[PDB]
Amino acid sequence: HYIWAKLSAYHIAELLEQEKRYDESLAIIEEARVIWPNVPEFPLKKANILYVNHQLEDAKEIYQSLLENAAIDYQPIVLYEATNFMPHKMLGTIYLEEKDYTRAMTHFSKAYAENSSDYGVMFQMIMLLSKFHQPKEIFAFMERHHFISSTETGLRLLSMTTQQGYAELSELIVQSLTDVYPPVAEATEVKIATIRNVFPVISESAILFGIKEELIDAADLCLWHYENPQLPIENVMKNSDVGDIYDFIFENGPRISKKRYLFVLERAIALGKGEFADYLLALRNVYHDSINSHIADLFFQYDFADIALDFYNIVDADEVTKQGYINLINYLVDADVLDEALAIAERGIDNFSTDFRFYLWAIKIDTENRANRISEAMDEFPNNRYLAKLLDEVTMLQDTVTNN
Amino acid sequence: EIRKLLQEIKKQVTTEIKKMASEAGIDEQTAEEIYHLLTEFYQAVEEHGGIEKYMHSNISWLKIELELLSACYQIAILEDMKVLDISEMLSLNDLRIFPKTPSQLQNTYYKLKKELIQVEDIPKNKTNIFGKVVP
Repeated sequence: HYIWAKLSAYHIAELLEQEKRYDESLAIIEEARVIWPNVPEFPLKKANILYVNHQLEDAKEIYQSLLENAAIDYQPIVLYEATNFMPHKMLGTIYLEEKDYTRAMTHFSKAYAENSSDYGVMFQMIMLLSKFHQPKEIFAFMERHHFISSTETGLRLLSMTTQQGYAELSELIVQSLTDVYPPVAEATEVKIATIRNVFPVISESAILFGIKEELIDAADLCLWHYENPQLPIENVMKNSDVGDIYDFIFENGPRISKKRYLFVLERAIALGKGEFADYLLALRNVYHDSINSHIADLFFQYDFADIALDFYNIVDADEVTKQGYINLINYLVDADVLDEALAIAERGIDNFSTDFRFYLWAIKIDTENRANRISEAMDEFPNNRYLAKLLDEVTMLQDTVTNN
Repeated sequence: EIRKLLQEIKKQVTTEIKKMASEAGIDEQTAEEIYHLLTEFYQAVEEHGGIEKYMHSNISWLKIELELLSACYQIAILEDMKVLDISEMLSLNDLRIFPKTPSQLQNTYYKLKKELIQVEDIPKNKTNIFGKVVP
């Protein structure tokens, strides 16, 4: 019943979680939940640890409990949004991942009402509105709810929309800003114009400022240089500690880290720069044959599944990534190929034995053995309540019809 | 009613226990069997070292622990108690009769009843993703 201890335990729980020692961290939380049941910051962390560990239904249960719980009178000790904004923000994020767009908007809206300055919920709402509505309608929404509180806020929003390819929205956003420094506006106009496949012409100072204001990165410069060789991109890139990227892509120079290559490729894929992307793909030979698994995931991410499949078809299964299994399982299930999908889900259990999603896919797919698939999952996840609720459903129905 | 009885049994771990069950409408013999099974388990937990030591050993379940689990579920089920309620009640979250989680108790009861395991000591234990050949 002392506040220094409750916070001490939290420093520890948080420290362990940051070191990705989630099992040790959840142990601290469950101990805390017993000693200090009113402190909501502990359950809020279980939910967050559970979220990243892909046990979304267990996280949902906790977040939902943080808002309006009748059993515990949650009184925060340091994070006073533990029972308001943060549960709404996560529930909105989960419901979005679950494609329940209506529920996602409801929580995202509530979270924005609580804290109106979180670029996280704004980015998500803007993207969620992109699912249905047109840019002029979305900009009306953002103006209506006062998203753009300041010029700096609008720029931070602008870095997001420009990288997503929202040319018209970005155009609406920047034009509504007042007294923007001309280098900043020029860089934004060029970025919007590049989305529209307009020939890029940008001043040397605008590039220089755009890098410093984190509105322009190496991928942008490479795309622009590829589109327009008259640009002074090499001198800028060499001085920006990314000269190697320029040398590799354009000057037959030595290899860059796989992460950097895929960075430039991802931007090309994201902006719909097919000519540039094909050119970049032509450079993959110097990497290991394993590089195609990563390219495959990249293409699948932006919903080029056919192109992604074509890469996955030529990758050694040893090199297919854990997300790749998850992509492939989802693809096959949509193609009504449950036999092959189950085989990969099973494979994921063998290779990635600690990833909740694979056991859940087996349970979803293997209908004949569902109860057994659930029991196997519980063996690996003995503190997951969703699995336990699933078994009782099957177990109660069987045990009622067989016994009577 | 049954939940209150099992608590007093665990506290002891002789004549008094049979009287507690009879008052709450529980068969004295079935209560007597649980008391022997629990004491044998708790002694067995020390025969394997300490409670913390046993939990970290490669042995997940004990035959005596498995005997006690199936004994406890049977007597509780006769009281129209739900499986999940027995799981939580016997687990670390309630009576701490078993050094196991509710998911663990309910799963192993499922394994016992569906005969997926016997009542013995249990231990803790150029090709595509598609399978075709990459030229």
